[PDB]
Amino acid sequence: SLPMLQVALDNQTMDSAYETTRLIAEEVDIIEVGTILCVGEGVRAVRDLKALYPHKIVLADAKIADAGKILSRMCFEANADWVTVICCADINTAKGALDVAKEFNGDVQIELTGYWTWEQAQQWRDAGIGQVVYHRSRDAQAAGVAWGEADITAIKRLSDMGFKVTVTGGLALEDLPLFKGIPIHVFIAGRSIRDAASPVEAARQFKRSIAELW
Amino acid sequence: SLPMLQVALDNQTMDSAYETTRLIAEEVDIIEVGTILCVGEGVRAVRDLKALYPHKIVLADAKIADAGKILSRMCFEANADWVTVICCADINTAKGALDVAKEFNGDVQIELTGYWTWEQAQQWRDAGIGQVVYHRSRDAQAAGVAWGEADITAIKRLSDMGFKVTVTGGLALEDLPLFKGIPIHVFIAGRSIRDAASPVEAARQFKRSIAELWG
Ligand SMILES: CC(O)[C@H](O)[C@@H](O)COP(=O)(O)O
Ligand SMILES: CC(O)[C@H](O)[C@@H](O)COP(=O)(O)O
Ligand SMILES: [Mg+2]
Ligand SMILES: [Mg+2]
Repeated sequence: SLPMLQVALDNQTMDSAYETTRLIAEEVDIIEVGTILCVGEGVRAVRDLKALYPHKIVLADAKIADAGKILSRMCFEANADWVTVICCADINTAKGALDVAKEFNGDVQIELTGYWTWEQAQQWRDAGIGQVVYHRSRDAQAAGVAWGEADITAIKRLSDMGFKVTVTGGLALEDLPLFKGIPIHVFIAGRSIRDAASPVEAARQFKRSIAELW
Repeated sequence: SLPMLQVALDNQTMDSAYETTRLIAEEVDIIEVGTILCVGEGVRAVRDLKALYPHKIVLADAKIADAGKILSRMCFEANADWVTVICCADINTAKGALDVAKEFNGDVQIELTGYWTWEQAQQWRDAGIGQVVYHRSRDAQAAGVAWGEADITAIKRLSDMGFKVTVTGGLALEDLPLFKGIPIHVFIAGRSIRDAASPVEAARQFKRSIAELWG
C-alpha cells in the first residue's frame, strides 16, 4: 500500500522518549526504539513501548552484529515486532535472528549503515531476508555526505531484488520527492519529527506528502 | 609482555553477571560488559561494574555502528575505560568515538566481526586507532568455523601495522598454543570461564597457560 511512517526514538531515557510518543504515537505506523535508547535503557524500552502502543509495530533498532539468536530472542521476548541486524554481520548471524523471528511471528531487517557488497545482499535474499534499511549514516551526514542519484539507483536495485526497502537518514519533508516512483516500504524520521517546533504537524505533513506522491 | 585476560560478561541481567564477577574479578585484568548485557540492562551495567571494581579496566562492548560521538559519550559518562566500534562503520564513526574517548582518557577498539578489508584497516591506523579485536563470530563458530591459518596470518599482519590485537571467539584453553610467538595484547574468554565448574580455576588455568606460552 502506501509507504509507512516510522518515528525513531533516539533518546537516552524512557521519559525523554515519552515526551515524543505522547505527541505522535497515534500519528505514525511504526515506533522505533532507537539504538541510543536500547543502549541507554536496555530491552525494557521495547517491553514498555509495546505495552503502551500494542497496536503499533515496534522495531528494536539493535543493529545486531553477532550472537544473532541470543540478541534477537531478548528483543522478541520483550515483544518487539521487528529487529535490525547490521549489514557486516556474518550471514549466520542474520540467519539465526531470522529463525528466532519466525518463532515469534516477527521479522528481521538488515541495516545498511557502513560498508556492504552486492554479493552480501544476494546472500541475505537467499537466506530469506525480506527487509532492508537504506541508511545514510548520521556520522556521514555530519561530515557533509548528501543524498544523491547513486542512492536512488541503489534503492531501486534492492527493491528489484525483492527486498522491502526502508529509507532513512536525516530525512526531511522536502526529501520525499527524490524517491518518487519507487515502492518504498517505510520512511523513518527521527530528528525531523522529534525536534520540530510542532512534532504533530511534522508527522502529519509527512503522511500528507506520502499520500500525495504514492 | 604476557597477553592479558579479559572476561566477557555476556549475561542478560546484572545479577547473573555478579554471579561471575564475585568469583573472578580479581583473577582477570579486564572486565567486559558484553553486548548482551548492554542490551539487557543498558549502560547502567557499565556504571555499576566500574563502581564495584574501580581499579579494573572496564570495557563496554557496545559494537558501535553509527552515532559514534553520542554512543561513546553515553559509555564514557557511565565510566567505561574502553568502548568498541564495529569494523563496518563509516570512518567518521570511529573518529568521533575516539575524540570522545580522549576527553575521558579512554580508548576505542575496532571490533573485527564479520566482513572488512585491508584498506579499511589502514584508515583505522591513520585515524589514530591503536587496538583491534580479532573476533571469530559466535554464529560462525556454531556453523563449524574453526581457528586456522588465514586467522594467524591476518593477526600477524594487523600486529605489524601497529595495532595491539585482542583475540576472541569461543576460545578454550586448548586454543592458546595456536597463537604462541605472536605478541597478542589480550585474550577474551566468556563461556569458557563463566560456564566452567569453577570459574576461578578456569581463569587461573588460562593465566598459567599464558605465562608458560609467552614467558
Ligand atoms: C541512525 C538511526 O538509526 C536513526 O534512528 C535514523 O534511522 C533515523 O533518525 P534521523 O531521521 O534523526 O537521521
Ligand atoms: C562475541 C563477543 O563479543 C563475546 O563477548 C566474545 O568476545 C567472548 O565471549 P566467548 O568466549 O563466550 O566466545
Ligand atoms: Mg535507528
Ligand atoms: Mg563481547
